[PDB]
Amino acid sequence: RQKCDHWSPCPPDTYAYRLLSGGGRDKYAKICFEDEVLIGEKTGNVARGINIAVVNYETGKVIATKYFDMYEGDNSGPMAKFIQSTPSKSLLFMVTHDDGSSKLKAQAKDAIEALGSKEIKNMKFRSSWVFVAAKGFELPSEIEREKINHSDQSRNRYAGWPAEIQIEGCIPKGLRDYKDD
Repeated sequence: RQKCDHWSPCPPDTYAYRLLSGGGRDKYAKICFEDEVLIGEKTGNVARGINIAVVNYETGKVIATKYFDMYEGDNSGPMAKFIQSTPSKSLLFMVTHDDGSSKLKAQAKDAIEALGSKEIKNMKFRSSWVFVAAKGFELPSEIEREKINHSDQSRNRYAGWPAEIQIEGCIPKGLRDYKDD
């Protein structure tokens, strides 16, 4: 058994992550980091909307976990502010549960796209979405960092919702190390 129940073991000096979007209304989104559930049913901190876990890249410390309902309220503005306020050398993990698109506004999409999102622009009602971002450094090109799955009547795993999606990988811890010569 590997950290985050990974298919294969992570190489040494790497962070293990596993992101899971919600699957309809009964299967909840989950964010696993280094074998610890940051957001999920288990920690009682997952809800409808975009669920964000923020980790200090330098220390591996969880700095913030917060969800933003995109179906009720006006949480697009607060979400954009929350993202922009994250410190440099941070990892951001974003997963949808149920819906993350209904009231998703341009300012929030611009904040997520500025982090490297190629799919937030394509968000539609009830689309499942998972995303890994680095603030103040570049993630290695080979890790799976993003996935989207749109609601489609002919493919929907649940009556009214698309299938849940997952991403997993290993992030090297030494991308910003102060090296010798």
